[PDB]
Formats: sequence, structure tokens, C-alpha cells
Amino acid sequence: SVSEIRKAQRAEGPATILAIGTANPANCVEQSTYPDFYFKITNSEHKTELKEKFQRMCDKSMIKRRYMYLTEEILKENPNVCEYMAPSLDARQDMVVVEVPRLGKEAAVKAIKEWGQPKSKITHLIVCTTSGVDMPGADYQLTKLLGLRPYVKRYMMYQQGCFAGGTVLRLAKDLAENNKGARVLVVCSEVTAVTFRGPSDTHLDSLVGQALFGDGAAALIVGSDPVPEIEKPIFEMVWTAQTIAPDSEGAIDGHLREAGLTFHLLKDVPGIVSKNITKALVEAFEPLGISDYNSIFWIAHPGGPAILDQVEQKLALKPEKMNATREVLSEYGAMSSACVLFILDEMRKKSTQNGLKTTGEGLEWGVLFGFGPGLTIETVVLRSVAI
Amino acid sequence: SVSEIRKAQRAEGPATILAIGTANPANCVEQSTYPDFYFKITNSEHKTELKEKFQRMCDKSMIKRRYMYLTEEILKENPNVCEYMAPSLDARQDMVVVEVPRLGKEAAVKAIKEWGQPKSKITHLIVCTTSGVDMPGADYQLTKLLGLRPYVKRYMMYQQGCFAGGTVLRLAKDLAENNKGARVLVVCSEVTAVTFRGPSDTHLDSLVGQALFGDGAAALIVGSDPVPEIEKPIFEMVWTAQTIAPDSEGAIDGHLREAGLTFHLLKDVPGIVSKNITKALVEAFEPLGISDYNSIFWIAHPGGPAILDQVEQKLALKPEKMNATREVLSEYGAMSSACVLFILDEMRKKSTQNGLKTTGEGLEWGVLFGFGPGLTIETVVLRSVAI
Ligand SMILES: CC(C)(COP(=O)(O)OP(=O)(O)OC[C@H]1O[C@@H](n2cnc3c(N)ncnc32)[C@H](O)[C@@H]1OP(=O)(O)O)[C@@H](O)C(=O)NCCC(=O)NCCS
Ligand SMILES: CC(C)(COP(=O)(O)OP(=O)(O)OC[C@H]1O[C@@H](n2cnc3c(N)ncnc32)[C@H](O)[C@@H]1OP(=O)(O)O)[C@@H](O)C(=O)NCCC(=O)NCCS
Repeated sequence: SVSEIRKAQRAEGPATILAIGTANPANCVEQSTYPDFYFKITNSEHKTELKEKFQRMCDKSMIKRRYMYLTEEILKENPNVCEYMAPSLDARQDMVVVEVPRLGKEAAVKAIKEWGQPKSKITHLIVCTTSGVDMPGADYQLTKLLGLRPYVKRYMMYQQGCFAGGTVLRLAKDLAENNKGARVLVVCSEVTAVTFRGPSDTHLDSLVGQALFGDGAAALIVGSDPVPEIEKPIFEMVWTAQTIAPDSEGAIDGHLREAGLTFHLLKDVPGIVSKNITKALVEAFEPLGISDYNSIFWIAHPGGPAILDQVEQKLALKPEKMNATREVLSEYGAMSSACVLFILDEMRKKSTQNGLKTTGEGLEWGVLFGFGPGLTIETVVLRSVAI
Repeated sequence: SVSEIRKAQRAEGPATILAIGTANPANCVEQSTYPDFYFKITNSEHKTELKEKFQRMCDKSMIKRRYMYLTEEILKENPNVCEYMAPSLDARQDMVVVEVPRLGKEAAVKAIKEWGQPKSKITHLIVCTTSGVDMPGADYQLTKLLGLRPYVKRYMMYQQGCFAGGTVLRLAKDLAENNKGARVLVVCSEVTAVTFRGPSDTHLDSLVGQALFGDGAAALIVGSDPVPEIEKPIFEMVWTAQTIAPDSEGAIDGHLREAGLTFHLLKDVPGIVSKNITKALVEAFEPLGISDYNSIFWIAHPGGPAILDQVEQKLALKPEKMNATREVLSEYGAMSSACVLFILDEMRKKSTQNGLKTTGEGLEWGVLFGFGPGLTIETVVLRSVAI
């Protein structure tokens, strides 16, 4: 009886990513000229030293542009958003409670189109965001916007931060694998309207966030037991882990206050990530018998370029390993949770477009990393799919 | 290879609740005298009509007392919290970012003691709260406070609302069932310091929340494949669902603003719940061949007494079905997500104490309901355990 129900209820194979679709606000912000725009829009042109400092951060960022919900016209109507710290949460919340599900919606409609199956077959819905919170949440708004069934099972992940691209995958794996037929829509939608703020020379950590963060959503359809020649696997999830690096208390903290979401960097993030990445890698791939980290395909949250460079240096990865990750950093900036999902998209499209044998750059096994508050490391083990 | 990994990775039996422990702030607030305390502490004694209205709500509430982090001494130091709508989120956040994990901690240490196994066997941690958000979140604070392993896999459910006692169970089921050996610590910790506010005669819905909400945490250890005679099952989870009632847009909304968390009731919650409960029940128990709702044991989020009375009337449940739920309402008030978990505790202790044959009041099959924003209904199907 209960064991017979349990056997009939559960799926059989590994959770598989079966579609990926992305969206970004229409406003494109060039990085090259960004320090002049940002310092003028925040009435900080008098702060010469600080500005110079910010131009060096933007030039070193390895970001060419970012898409941003916030425009100059929005910023001229919200001077409290332009100050470093002024009461402004109600204004930010009003932007992102709407923008998050609207952008989410765009991304999900593309993934759903790629998937090709009836949206009423969507059984579970994971929404993930670091901007804004609301009740009913963005999961409820998206259910309504997309026309999903009313009984879809919802997972609203609010205020998670930069590692949550790995969390959503970790979550989606167990939902798809334990429920026969389940098809998970995963939406990660991040708008920086909640974090934008003016510059202050005693809060340079906050200034780094202003050079690096950008907006965007990605959506996946995740499922086990794909219907062959009807659904088309892209990646398979095999294993996951989540861990907190030692000696990293306060490395990446973010508080939602009356003045919005503030971020504070209190340790050395690039050096904590580098120092701990090997540990993560051995815990993942030692049971797979693999020890050569240039033989797997990589996905790494690009929390800025120094994380990437210090991980590549640490392990002696060839320069090419981080190509997809850096191509996403270049074109969109760090989109918090959505970022690693754009990198899966970027990798599978490039491998397919270039005639490679797998969606994992020609390779079989892959890794995806999420880095963020705690200092937290999310690891997902992937296997590519032939062709 | 991947199928062999998948077979070795997954658990076998149904997710089982193996310990439950609860905690509440030490301040006990009598309901009988509460309208005099509340109207004086919010400088609203001049509002006679409103006060009378509130005394009738408190007398009708069927709540004898509630435990509250907020004291008069805290309230005299935060007059902005005492007003209906004054800027006060930073003050509330500072209370609940600390109180949530501290209260959570108390509850979890009791469940962990009851469970009896090494805390290092805790593989997953679900924290659920509707009060406050922070990064790193309360999941991270609790990992640290309890000494859990650094690699515990964390699920931070922020700003979920009153149905999330059913969500956490739905989540815990799939984590325990898909991962061999996994042992889930589930903590639901709700402090109303984020919602307390003064009275306003054009916002009576907000006034209802002030009569009903109270604080508290509950913790569970959830696992499949219990080790017989080492771990002691209390309830087994068989099936879950989550759904959004038709025609309920805006029934229970809650916005986190600069003035704190506000709640708004825009429809008839008791009549929406009653009207839809039968549907939920048939979707759950029709595949079990059961149609007599007095033959299963009940657990219902007591979002106030009218929900309970209108559900009991609708279905013709004997008065006794809602005994445990109402005993928790009586002693603690509505503790949001934690509430239904206190009711499982209350039911299994009473059945054991009174010599009944199961922990489900002598009965085999049971149901737990979560009601909240959307208008959302969470259903969990339970089976009791012998003795
Ligand atoms: C910011 C970044 C793009 C600059 O690239 P870079 O290769 O490191 O370039 P540089 O070393 O010349 O330094 C850039 C500026 O960062 C500033 N900076 C970065 N972290 C700082 C900190 N904790 N305190 C003070 N300044 C800091 C420096 O003052 C420096 O300005 P400078 O020219 O006056 O000296 C790189 O530092 C980076 O990727 N940082 C991100 C790390 C991170 O934690 N991201 C987390 C997201 S919240
Ligand atoms: C509040 C409650 C405890 C009172 O019990 P009761 O059996 O219904 O008692 P009564 O019908 O005499 O009414 C109590 C007061 O509720 C007030 N009330 C409740 N909902 C209201 C609404 N939407 N608009 C105005 N007043 C409302 C009434 O004005 C009434 O005051 P009264 O004596 O001036 O007329 C019961 O209404 C209840 O359980 N409400 C909860 C429903 C709910 O949505 N909970 C969701 C949590 S956010």
C-alpha cells in the first residue's frame, strides 16, 4: 500500500534540463561610459578621486555592457534611489514586484516554446529572485501571467543571493526525480533596481556592486524520463552539494533595509573562492574517478573577473575553460542567480552551432558553481548530451 | 553509470517525521485583557468604537493567550512600531533577524534531542519564516548556532505566509525520498514583531491580524528508511498538493514595506476556504478510496476560528475532529507557518498520552492543510504510526 504508492509515484532517470530561455530589460548600458553616467546621475561629479577609482573598476570588470530596468528617466523621478543611503524601499519594491515576474515571464515563454509541450504539463514552479519580496509572491504572479494550472506546486525562493543559480538546480533535481511525470519550470529573475545606490568613498565594497551587477531572467524546464524524440535533453544533473567556506564570515552580506538592499564585502571573496574550490571539486569528482579539471566543461558564477582569474590560476585551467562564463560576463555583467543559467545557454548553443559532439563543449562531464553569501559554494555535477 | 549512480543515490520508503520540538518567546500575553493593553500601548484609547470592535474580535477569537517577542518595554522604545503606519522596517528587521534563528534554535535542539542521532547526520535544512529577510539568511545563522556540518544543504524559505507549514512538509518529502540517508531538519520560526502595528478604523482587516497572530517555532527531523528501534517514526507523508482557489485574488495579501509587513484581507477567507476544501479533499483521498472525512485525522491551519467553523459546518465533521487544532489556537494563537507543526505535536502527544492505537488519534490516514496568500491551499496526506 504505501510502498506501492511510493513505487508508482517516483520517476526513474536523472533530472534533465530540457529547455532554456532568457530575457533582459531593453535598456542597454555601455560599461565604458558608465562611470560618467553613474557619477553624474548620482550628483557625485565633485568626487574626483572616487570617480577615478570607479573608472578603474569598470575598465577592469571585463564587462562590456549590462541590461538595466533602471533608466535615467526612472532615476530622475527617484532621487532617493540615487543617494547612497536614503529611504527608498517602497519605491524599489514597486519597481521589482512588477519587473521580476514580467521579465521572468518573457524568459519562461521562450523556454516553454523550445520545450514544445503543453504548459498544463508543468507540475512544479520554482521562482528565484534576490530583488524584492511580496505576498502572494512572484511565483503566484508568474502562474497567473503564464496561464499555468492553479495546482502547479510552487517554490518561492526570495532573497537568496548570487549562488542561487546552483540552488534552483539542486532543488529542481529532487523535484523532477522523485515525481513521475513532473516537469519543473525554473525561473531566475534578477533586477538591480533594489540595489542601485549612489557612491560613497568609505563604502567601496558597495561601489564594486555598482560596477558589476546587471539584470536578467532565465527559465528552464527540468524533468526526468524525457519522451524520446519529443523532448530533447540538453544537460543531465547527477549530483549536487552546497557548502560554507571556512573563515568567510561576512564575505558577502546583503541586508534589505528601508534604504533598499545593501551589499558589504568584508573578506577576500576571490581568495576565499580560489582556496576552497579544489575541495568542492574533489568532493564532486573523486567518486567519478576524475581528477583532471581541464577534462570537464565548466560553468562558474562570474561574481566579477577576479574570482574567475584566481580560480583559473589556482587549478591551472586552460584559458578556454572559462570562455562561456566570460562571454556571459562580457555581455550581461553578473546577473546574480540567473547568471549561471545564461552560461548553460551560452555553452550549449555554441557547442551545437560549432558542430561539437556534446552540448558540454564536446566533453562528457561538467561542473556548475554558484558563489554567494555565507561564503556559500553551490556545486552541481552535470553530464552533457550527445549532439 | 548515471542510472547506477541514480539507483544508489535514492532512498526507498516514504518520508517520515521522526521528531518534533517547539519553542515560543517567554512573554505570555493574555487575550482577555489584550484590547486594553493594545489600545493603551498604541495611544489609541480615545478610539472607543474601534476598541469595542477589537474586544469583540479578541473575545470571538477562541484564543486564550499568545507568546510574543514584543514586550511593553520593547514597544515603549519603538513608537514607530506602535503607530499604524510609520517608517520602522530597520527596527523590526533588527528584532527578527536575531529572534527568528534564536527561537528556531530552541525548537531544533529539542527535536534533535528527541531524535537522538548525531547532529552531523543532518544532511538538509529547511528554514521557513514570514518575518524578516537577511543575507546570509536564517538558514545560515541556524547552521552556525546549532553546529551543523558546513555542507548541510540549505533551503531558505522567506516571506511565504500562513500556508507554509504545508510547503515545508511538501519540500521535506522530496528531499528525504530522493536521497539515501538524508535526514532533514525543518525549522519554521515566526515572530510577529514585523507585523505588529497600531489600529486604524479604516483598516479593520489589519486589526484582525492584531487579534490573531502569535509567535513560535517548530522543528522536525524528516527522513526515509528509519533505522528500526533506533529512530521512531511519528507520521508518514504519502502525498501532497498545492493549489490556488478560484475567485480569491487578493484574499490574503502581505507587503513588506518601510513601515513593516502589512496584511490586507480583500475577500471572504473563511468562505473561500470552506467552498474549496471539498475539492482538495477529493483530489487527496479519492485515490485512497476514502470519502468519509470523519474517518481520517485532521490538521488545519487555524487562520482564526471562522475558517475552522465554516470548514466543519461545510463537511459535517464531528466537533472533535478539530480538537488538536483548536487546542493549539487556544494556547498560542495563529503562529503562521509553525502553527500546523505544533498541531502535529499536540495530536501525537495526546494520542500517546491517552493510550490510543496510533499517533493519528487511533486512525490510520490523516490530512494536513495550510491556508494563506494566493488564496493558496497546501494539502499533505499523512499516515499515522502504530502506537
Ligand atoms: C572589482 C574588479 C572588477 C577589479 O578588477 P581588478 O583586476 O581586481 O583590478 P584592480 O586590482 O586594479 O582594482 C580595482 C579597484 O577595486 C577596489 N576594491 C575592490 N575590493 C575592495 C575592497 N575590499 N576595499 C577597497 N577597495 C576595493 C580597489 O580600491 C581598486 O581601485 P584602485 O585602482 O584605486 O586601486 C575585481 O576586483 C573583482 O572582480 N572584484 C570582485 C570580487 C567580488 O567579491 N565580487 C563579489 C560580488 S558582491
Ligand atoms: C475575527 C474572528 C476571530 C471573529 O469571530 P467571529 O465569529 O467571526 O465574530 P463576529 O462575526 O461577531 O465579528 C468580529 C469582528 O470582525 C470584524 N471583521 C472581520 N473581517 C472584517 C472585514 N473584512 N471587514 C470589516 N470588519 C471585519 C467585524 O467588523 C466584527 O466586529 P463587530 O462586532 O463590529 O461587528 C473571525 O472573524 C475570524 O476567524 N476571522 C478570520 C478570517 C481570516 O481571514 N483570517 C486570515 C488571517 S490574515
